[PDB]
Amino acid sequence: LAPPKPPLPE
Amino acid sequence: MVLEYGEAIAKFNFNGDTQVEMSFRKGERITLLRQVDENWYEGRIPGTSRQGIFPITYVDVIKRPL
Repeated sequence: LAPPKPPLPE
Repeated sequence: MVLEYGEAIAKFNFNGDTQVEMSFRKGERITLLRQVDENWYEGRIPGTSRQGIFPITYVDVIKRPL
């Protein structure tokens, strides 16, 4: 259980 | 551009899925090399070659990179 993974950087 | 590295302690377990991401477990101390974007740090495990990016929300920031 963890926060959602953000979209990767560019 | 960074003049002072920061540091953090992991507060969630993170499994990186790609080469650019650095996996870790809760409790690992991480040196913060730079903030990459709004959501990710680049960091490294002290005294090692583990280096890569991870989400800001997965760590407790002790010192921001300057």
